Order: sequence, then structure tokens, then C-alpha cells
Amino acid sequence: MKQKVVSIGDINVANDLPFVLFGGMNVLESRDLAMRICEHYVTVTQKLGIPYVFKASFDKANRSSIHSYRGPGLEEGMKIFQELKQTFGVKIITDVHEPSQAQPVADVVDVIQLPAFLARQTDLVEAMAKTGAVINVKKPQFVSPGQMGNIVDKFKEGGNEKVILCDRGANFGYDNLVVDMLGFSIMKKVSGNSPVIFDVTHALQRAQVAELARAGMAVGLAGLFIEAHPDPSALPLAKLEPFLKQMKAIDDLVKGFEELDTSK
Amino acid sequence: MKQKVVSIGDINVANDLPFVLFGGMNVLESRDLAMRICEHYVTVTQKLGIPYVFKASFDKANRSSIHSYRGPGLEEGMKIFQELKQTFGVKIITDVHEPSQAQPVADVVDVIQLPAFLARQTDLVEAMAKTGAVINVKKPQFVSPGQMGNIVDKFKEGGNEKVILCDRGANFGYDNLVVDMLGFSIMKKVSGNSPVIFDVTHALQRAQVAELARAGMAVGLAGLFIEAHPDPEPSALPLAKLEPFLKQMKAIDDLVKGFEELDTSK
Amino acid sequence: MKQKVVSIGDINVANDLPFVLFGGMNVLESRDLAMRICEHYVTVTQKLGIPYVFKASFDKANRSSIHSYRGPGLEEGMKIFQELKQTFGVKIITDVHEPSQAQPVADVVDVIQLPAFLARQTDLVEAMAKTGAVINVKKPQFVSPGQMGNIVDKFKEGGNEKVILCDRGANFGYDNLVVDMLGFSIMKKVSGNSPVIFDVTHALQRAQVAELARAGMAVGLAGLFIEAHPDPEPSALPLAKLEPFLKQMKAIDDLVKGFEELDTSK
Amino acid sequence: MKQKVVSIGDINVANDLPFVLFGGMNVLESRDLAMRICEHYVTVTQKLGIPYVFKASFDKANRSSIHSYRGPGLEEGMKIFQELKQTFGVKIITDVHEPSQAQPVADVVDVIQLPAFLARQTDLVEAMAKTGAVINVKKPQFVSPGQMGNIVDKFKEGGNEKVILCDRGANFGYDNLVVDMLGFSIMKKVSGNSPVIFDVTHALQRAQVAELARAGMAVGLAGLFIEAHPDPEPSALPLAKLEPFLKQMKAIDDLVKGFEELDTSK
Repeated sequence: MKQKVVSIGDINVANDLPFVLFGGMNVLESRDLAMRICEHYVTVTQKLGIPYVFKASFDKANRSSIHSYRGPGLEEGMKIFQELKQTFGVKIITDVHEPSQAQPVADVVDVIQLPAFLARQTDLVEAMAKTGAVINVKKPQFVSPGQMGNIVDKFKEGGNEKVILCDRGANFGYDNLVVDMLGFSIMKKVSGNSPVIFDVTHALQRAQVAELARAGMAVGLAGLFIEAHPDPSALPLAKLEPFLKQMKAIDDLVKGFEELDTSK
Repeated sequence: MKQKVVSIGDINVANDLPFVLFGGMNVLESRDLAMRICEHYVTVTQKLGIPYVFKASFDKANRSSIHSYRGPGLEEGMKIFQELKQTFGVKIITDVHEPSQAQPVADVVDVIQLPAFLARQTDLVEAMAKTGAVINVKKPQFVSPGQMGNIVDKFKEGGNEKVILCDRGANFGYDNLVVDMLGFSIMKKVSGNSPVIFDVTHALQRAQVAELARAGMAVGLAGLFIEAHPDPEPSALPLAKLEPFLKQMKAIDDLVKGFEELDTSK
Repeated sequence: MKQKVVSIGDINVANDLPFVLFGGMNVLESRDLAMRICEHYVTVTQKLGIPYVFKASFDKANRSSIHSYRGPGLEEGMKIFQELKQTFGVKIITDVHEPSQAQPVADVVDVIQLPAFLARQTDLVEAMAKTGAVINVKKPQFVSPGQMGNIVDKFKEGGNEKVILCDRGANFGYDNLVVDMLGFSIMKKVSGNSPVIFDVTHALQRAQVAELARAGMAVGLAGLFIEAHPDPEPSALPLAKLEPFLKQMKAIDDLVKGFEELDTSK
Repeated sequence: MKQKVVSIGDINVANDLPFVLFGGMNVLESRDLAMRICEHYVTVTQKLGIPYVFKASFDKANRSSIHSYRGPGLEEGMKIFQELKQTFGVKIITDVHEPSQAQPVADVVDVIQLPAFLARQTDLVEAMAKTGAVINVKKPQFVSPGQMGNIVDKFKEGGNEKVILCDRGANFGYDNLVVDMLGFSIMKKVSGNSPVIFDVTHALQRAQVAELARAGMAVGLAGLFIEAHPDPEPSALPLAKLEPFLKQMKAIDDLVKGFEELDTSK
């Protein structure tokens, strides 16, 4: 069966298409860092020729203290995304933490994503499906890949079929994650060949980003979620280019192989 | 350090006190079902002499289908709760899912619960803590017992020191839970010896509910959390077996709680 | 189906019989230490009415370096066991690691133990089985409880139906073990109800020995496996704490074995 | 530090060298099938320029039943390997299961393999080490990658520094294996950069040998281990697909090995 294609503007995400890079930073901690980081991404994607989408969060709804920096907020944040939309013309992506935010954000941004922990809360879901916008579902660390279909079905019944499944690792004992490279195809098959991407940045939680990422891309994915930072979990900003080069070389190579049926 | 006593009216919850039963049903299906389930917990706990708090959700915030049944809602649910208090005089525990529900629910209820999935959502914790109500934290299947101090602290900074921690199992590979009996103490240690209880019915994988519950109770806990149903077709104890089940629990609890202090470190 | 009974001289091991204690020390460090430890176990179990089998390893065949202390070796180790038998009349359990050790060791001890890592080695199982001795199988940390029936079948194939199954924890991520209290019944179920014991000392990947041991005993087991040491410097129980520890175990076992059947599945 | 190089005849194995293929069949079922499968591996690797070592077992030491087919055994097995050497000039790798088997097997074979369940048995390691042969260690499903250093050190104390490390999965809950792609570097790091290969066929939990193999190969490894069979009916690549499969592996390896150095740490 054909691979499902989900379009984010002029960009086309699908499992058998050049991978798409949903990359950016953790949180919009400043308009200067957001501007700075965003630019570096666009010029490199530009140069390398990789479908791109800027990603950043306007709020960290799950930090360990009520008094520890939360972020820009919904209002000030959409402003920063607006002048990024204007300055660089980049497609945007960010996570929503409550139904009430599904619409405000939905217009200002191109892709809204369902946090892992809140990935089963039906209300947040329906408000997102309502929106009709492109959605990035972050697979919970605690749910099997063979379960992702149901979340896809929930959005369908909620009137939205612009869903992208992002693996972000699986629980492996206490305080630790492992990435099941075989999960991708399972999410793939249980969701009408929906497009699957891979958030290497969170599945780590450094020296291994490269290895983890190559491994995933080698499997054959629709995209790659990632975060960077000039002075850092995140990829040092400067290395974004060699990184993507490797990533694109592997993607082009794997997307090029002809079908290989190892079942028989 | 002595054990932390969290009070629910005249009921005291603590790791070295007789266990408290946080028991009920999954969701407030009908007034009749809630009345029948509540009634049986009430007479059985009275007969056995076990402190009791009735549980039921007014809303199922995460069922697989957008259209599947999800309870009477906040409004009707609170009414059913007031009626249960008018009829039985029972303490009540229910879980909240949005910051706004925290206060109206605490106005009716005796213990508000923090769903496992939203255990790290600081806005809910904030709102819940602000009510000053006794809190029951469902430990995520995905966080280690050692990480529970932060949540208890988050409530502390929010003005609330009436937090009870509840184990409900831990992820073990794909779609499977295992209960780490060693985690109870860790949660005690990392939280000023806050009361620790065990949700045997969600941690379940059944004729195994008793074995897991016995194991948990033998460790020595502040309480037990379980759901039951007259006819079980998220697992439930059959209502009619409540009594012989609790008989085993109380016997194990009284025995273990009466044990002379024992340190095996040295 | 009736519980399977495995006997060791005047002792009988079964899931519905008072628990049997397979206790001792890790390795036969010195005959003096073995004597001292063994005397204390006999006195205490004798005084409490607990069936007892003394355990110690003559060799630690799977350490880190080729030079780490491995014990006194087979020959010298048998010497010590003999002296322990003559001096105290104790039954003995020890592990064997190669096919050619099974018979010489069975000639001296009452129970031969199949190490966890070697539980699937066909030649070792057959040599052990032909011996006709009582067998204690350490369940592999990496095999699910539902898989233990095959090991019992293999032993029967080799003429031996005196197999005891012993849980010693399951892999939980890296370098960690968790004890699945629900695994005890599964092992029972897939093995024709073979006796199931719990090795609490190796399950502790501690001041948590009593807690984990209580949890397991409360499930209702055929026995307990434990190691102790005068000065603990894997995680041994302090020798002087043996008595208070066993009073808890017997108390929990008598209570639990004393309960009437309770089916919570219906 | 430089990558450690282990040589096998006119072959060199190292993490920064083109990958080596340790491939063949599971057990030496018959002389005919062994011939047929070896022929095809040689033909295909010869054509693609992939260093190659033929794999097959002379004994399956850990099947479910004592009576099920184990293979031809050590004597008959070495004879078959001999014919392979003479007929095809291939290098050979096989596993050994008892200490006494190491020497006579290393006298015929080029690489001896230490089974995962036995990787920590000191006497087997010592006997294998003393033969002076090239060693392939199957990493236990139950040992963390960071623990592979001790195994390598044990071989060294035994006078053997020709050790290759083979990942074959990590236990993930019950009856499941997950491959940790981050483990390869850990193994590399704690073992003085010993060569690291990947057994994709035993790491399969069906028809996705290709993507698991690709992912591992993309990490950058010293080699790949695989089994195949004319009719597959753990897993086993279908023979006829060997070429297309190896073609992708060689393509990814050349690409990745060709990359400049990328430090994502700063």
C-alpha cells in the first residue's frame, strides 16, 4: 500500500520521500537566540536542500519547580514565531498543552504537536483534531509502537488526517530510554503507513546524537526531529551542517535502494 | 525520622498506622451502581474495622474513542457525591484532570487525585495544591520511585503538605507492568516518609489480585487502592469477594505493623 | 491439581506446606566460618520449627577475573560439607557448574543447584538429572516465568522429577533486577505445580531484605533462599539478625498458608 | 585511541575498517546443505569484495528437549568443516560449549565463539583463551554493554587479545529483545576499542533483518553476523536474498566509514 503523504505547505512528508527536518531549539528563551538559531538552520537547510520546519516551545508545562523558568508564554511566543515567519519565511512547529491553545496556536504556526505525557488525553486531542492543522504526535515512552494507530484513529474521528508519528524512545528500566529501531515500521503499519519521524534529541537525554540519528535514518524514515544550541541533550549549533550532510547522504542512499523483501 | 501522618478528617494515613482502604469503582456509571458499590464497601469495612475512603471518577479523560462513555461530568458527579455523603457519610476521593476542576471538586470531596499521566503538569499541581485538599499522587508507570520527591516538593512550594503517594506499577517492556516491591521504601525516603499506598488493580498484569495485594501489604504500607465491580464484564475485583479479600489484607497488615523494628543494614 | 511434593530426607517441599529455608552463605570461605554460620542457622531453625537445608558454594565459577577468589574448589569443599554433616546432621545444597561435577557432588550433598546462566545447557541438566538428586533450578534473570516448564520437562526426560524452581529476579533495564511477584504462580502453573522458592539475596541486584522477603512469603511459597554473613563487609543478611528475620517469615507463612482459598477472578 | 585490530588469516577486523561478514547457517544439518550455503556465501562475498567468515554450529547445546537434533557433534563436525576449507578455502567460525572443546575445535577452526549464556563462565573463557585462537564473544542479553570490558580483561589474563565483541540484543521485558544502537560505542569504549560486530538474526525480537541490519551498520561497526537458509519456512535470512542484502550493507558501510569525524559533544 502507498505511503501516506502529509503536506506542511509546499513540503511533503512521507516514508518514501526525502526526509524532512523538524529542527530548532528547546524553548524561546530570547528573541535573539530564537532569531540566531533559526537563521543557522535555514541557511544550512537552504544550502543542503532539505525540507525544513522550525521548532521551538513557548512553554515548558512540565518542569520540576513552579518557580523555574517556564518560557515566553502563548502570547509573547506567537510574536516571536511571527517575526520568524516574516524574517525567514520558515514553516513553524510547537507543542500545545491545553485544548484552549489548539486554535490560537493553530493559525500562528504550521505544525502543532501533542506532548508525550498528554498524548492520550482525549480533550487536548479533539481540540487539536478540530483545528485541522498539521499534527505531530509524540509517542509516549510508555506505550508500545503497535498502539499508535488508535491515537491516529482518534484524530481521524475528530476530523483531522494530517497526522505525523514521532518516536522519542521507549522506557528501559528506571530513568533510562532505548530506541527500538524496529518500532518505526510497526508504527508505520498500524497507522495506514502514516509518516514516521524520529526525535533523536529526546531519545538521548552529545557524542551519540550522530550514531543514533544515522541508525534511524538508515531504517528509512519520513523525517527527523531535533534541537540544537550554540552552547549546550541538544546538538551544538555549529555542527548542524556536517550532521545534516551525513543525515542526507544516508537518507538519499536508503531511499534509493530498490525494495528488499527479506520475509521470503 | 517518624512517619508523615496525612489526615482525612478523623482518619489518619501513615506508613506505620493501620492501612487505609481507598476503594471504590472506576467511573460513576449510575447512581444505583455507585450506591450499591459504596454500600458494600461501607458495611464490609465497618464489619472489619478498616478506615475507608470511597473512590470513583466523575470523568474518564483518556479512553481510546472520542465517543466512548466518559462519566456524568463534574456537575452531576459532585451531586452523586453529596448524595453518597447524605446516605453513608463516606469520605470521598476522585481524580481531577484540569486546573479549573481542582477547587470545585475539593469543595465537595475529601481527597483529590493527580492522574499518573498528568503527574508532572505543574499547572494542575499548582491548582490542586492551592486548594489545600489532601492529595493522592498516582506515580507514573514511567518515572522511577526515586523521582517522587520532586512532585511532593512541587506541592510543598505550592502550599500543600497533605500528599499521599500511590504506586500503580512500572513499565516492563511493551504493554506490561511489574510492581517493584522495593520502590515503596524509596518513595518514602525521597519524600520525608510521606504515606505510600498501592493501587493493586491498575498495576494488575484476575485471581492474582490477592497475591499482589498480599505482597504489597506485607511490605508495610499506609494503604491500599482498589476498584471493584458486581460483574467485571483497568481490572476490577468482583464485589462479592471484597470481604474475604480485605480479611486477608487486614490480617497481613496488623501482623506486619505489629512487628518489632528490624534493621538488616547491620 | 495437587501441589507437587519434593522431599529431601525428612523434609518435604511443596507450595502448600510450611516453607522450607535454604539458607547459608555465599562461598565456603573457611571451614571455621562455615561451621559458625551453619551452627547459627541450625539453632535458630531448630528453635523455630523451620525445615532447613544449609547452602554454600564450593566454587564461584563466574566472577570477573581469572584471579578472584573462587572458593576452596570441589574436592576441599566436599571435605567441609562432610564435616558439617557429621557435626550438625544438616542437609546440604550447593551449585554445580559442569556436567562432570554433578555425580561427585550429588554423592555428598542432598540438593544440587543449576545456576541461572546455565539453566538451558542440556548436557549439564542431563548429568544432574541422572544423578537422581533433588534439583534446585535458579530461574534465569532473562527468561520469563512462563518458560520454566521446559526445564522441568527436560529433567524428567533425564529421569529426574525432584525439581524445585527458584526465582532470583528478572532483568529490569541495565544492571538492575526487579522481582515480579506474579511470576511465582505462573512458574507453578507451567510446571505441574512444582515447588517454588524465592532467592531474596540475589534478587537484591540491604535494609530491604526483610521487606522483599515478606512480600514474597506473603504470596505463598514453598520456600525461601537466603545467604547471611557475620560481617557483610552479594547482599547478605547479617547473621545476628537471622532469628528476628525468620520469626517474621514463619509468621507470615503460617498466616498465609492458613488462609482459605480465595478466587478473585470471579 | 586507535581501533584495536584482530586478524583472521588474511582478514582484518576493526571498527574503522570495511565491515567483515560472519555468516552462514545455524547448525551443520548435513554435508550437502553446508556445501550449498557456503558456496553461495563465498560466491556473493567474492563478487562484492566483502571479507568473509563462514559460520555454523557443530552442536546446539541448549535446545528445549534432550532428544531434539543437536547437530553432528565435535568429531563429525570438524570433518565437515575440513571439507569446507578444502572445497572453498573459507575461514571458519564456530561456537564451543565446554572447556575441553576449545582446543580440538580451535585446531580446525579460525574463530571460536563464546555463547551468550556462557560468556561469564571463567573456566570456559580460560580454556578458549589458552588456544590462542581468535575469539568472538556473544554479548549476553542480560549484561549491559558497559560490562563487556571484564570479559575482554579475563581473556587477556588468559593470554589472549584477539577478542571480537558481538551484540545480539538486550532483554526487553519478557520474551523480547531490543537492540540498543548506543551500546556499540559503550562496548567499544570499555574494551580498549575492541572490534564490535552485530548479530542481527538472533536480535530479531521477522522480515526486517534489512532495516535492523541497516541501522546497526549505519552506526559504524567492524562487522555483521548473520545466518541464512534456502527455506526459512531465531530468524534466518533467505539465501537467495543474500546479495541484495549485502549490497545495501556494503553501501551503508562504505558511506559511513567514509565520513569525516563528527564530534557532537561540543
